[PDB]
Amino acid sequence: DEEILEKLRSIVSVGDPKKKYTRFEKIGQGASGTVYTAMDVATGQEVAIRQMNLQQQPKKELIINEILVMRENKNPNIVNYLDSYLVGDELWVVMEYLAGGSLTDVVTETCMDEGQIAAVCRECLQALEFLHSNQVIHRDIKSDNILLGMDGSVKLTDFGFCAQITPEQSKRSTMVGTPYWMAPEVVTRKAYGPKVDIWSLGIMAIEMIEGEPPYLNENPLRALYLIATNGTPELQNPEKLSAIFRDFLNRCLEMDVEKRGSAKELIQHQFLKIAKPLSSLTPLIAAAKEATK
Repeated sequence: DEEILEKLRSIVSVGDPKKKYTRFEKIGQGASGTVYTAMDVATGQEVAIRQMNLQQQPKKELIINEILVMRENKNPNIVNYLDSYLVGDELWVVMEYLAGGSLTDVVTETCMDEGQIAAVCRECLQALEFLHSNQVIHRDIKSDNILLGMDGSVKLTDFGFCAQITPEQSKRSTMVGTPYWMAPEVVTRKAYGPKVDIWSLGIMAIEMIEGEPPYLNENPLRALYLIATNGTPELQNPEKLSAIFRDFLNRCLEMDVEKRGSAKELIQHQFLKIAKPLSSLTPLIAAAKEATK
């Protein structure tokens, strides 16, 4: 634990963060830590700050991994990691703040059209292709981890479950993902690769169509069994979708991992070419935000 502290203390910026931030509002208080929105004194930028008491963090290596991965894998489609501070055993992680909530708010409060869905899928695939090319698997892709700007910008977040692979050890076996969004091979085999993120993107697409991932109202243990034994999930109203969207979904949700599209391949898919401008999402984001408070 002392070593963890020393490692963290090499990573963080020096001193106390309060020099820097004005106007803390508490928007969250989980097991993960307490989350504030705040304002950067120098830049005027609005930030989201996570405060953690390290005494009560069970798996601190995960936090170090999260910061190190985020630091070295900056991308326009990933929520920007800005800075970190350590004051005694109080750790602060500073992230950029996106004022448009999450995709979850949008899919549960509004109805996306295919052009809007294509835009979101494209932006997510941009993040995934970058990560995968860098040998990083996110492992917990789902609408809650897709954050939005008021302008329609789409960004991936939460690297607390991510994995770094290598040519020597190119597959992982740990089950860390949220069950409704897990690829079947995670439970059926003891090895999976980057394409688990592609499956999860497909489930997210289903969220955007139907408002929920398949089996949501089943016990998570049961959903995992159902995922593994049913395979590619079935839509309620397939006929209502365009042929090209159905094809895109089939490619994300292929049971055979070798046949499932890779992010690089999917970026070329013609479904993404129907994407509306990202600002088309702004009215949905506003409506969802109002609905949620």
